[PDB]
Amino acid sequence: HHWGYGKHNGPEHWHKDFPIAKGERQSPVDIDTHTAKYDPSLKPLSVSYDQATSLRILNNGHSFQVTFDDSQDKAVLKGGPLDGTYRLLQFHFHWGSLDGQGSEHTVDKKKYAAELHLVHWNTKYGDVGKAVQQPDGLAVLGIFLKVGSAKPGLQKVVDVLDSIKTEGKSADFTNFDPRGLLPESLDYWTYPGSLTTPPLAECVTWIVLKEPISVSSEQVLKFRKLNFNGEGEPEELMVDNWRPAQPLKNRQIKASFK
Ligand SMILES: [Zn+2]
Repeated sequence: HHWGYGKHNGPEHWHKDFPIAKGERQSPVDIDTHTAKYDPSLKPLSVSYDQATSLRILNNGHSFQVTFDDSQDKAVLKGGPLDGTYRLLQFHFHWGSLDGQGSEHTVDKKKYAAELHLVHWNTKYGDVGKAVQQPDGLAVLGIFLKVGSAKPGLQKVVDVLDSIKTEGKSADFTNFDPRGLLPESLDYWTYPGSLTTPPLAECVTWIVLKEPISVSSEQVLKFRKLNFNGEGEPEELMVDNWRPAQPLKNRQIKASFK
């Protein structure tokens, strides 16, 4: 039926409705750290999030997402491997049922407990709908989560999750500052890829940060209490909403760091 992460509608099925699932530049991938190429022509990332305006938090039945006002250049990503200015639209997470799985990207086959995606779109295309049709339309910042110490800047998000437990619930979520989710270092790997959910469009420049952030077990536990289902349907916990690594095919992963 409609796609998801279950036995009968999960990632191994998606190609029937979205044939680009078997394409040449699909995501995520395993990052082989010994095969990644240091590229000294890569610039530092510029993350300018001081003027970010968050709007809403929403359970969309496959993750939860925080949406931002992208009507002007408030929260932007520039530099790195990018040409031009990319506006922050939303962030969302992927996570597991257990601490040893949950990330989409892996590093030398290592899985992390979760993965944070900050999705940005190239302002030269005027709106995000147009941007997803272009090979350089989106830039997604990927950040790994490991279980350890708590991340204080994540707590405002975990404390509102009980109010968006089921599919289609949303809530006002203003004045959230996404800088509190970033690691110390902005060293990164980058490669051309795709959205990791349908429609799996091959429009993404991936920027995956080397340094994970730490979250506590109590914080990740709250993610795992969300539901895939709508209110009044049989309860199905929202866990393991990650798509496995795809073949690299004819691509090179570049590193910003030696
Ligand atoms: Zn994602």
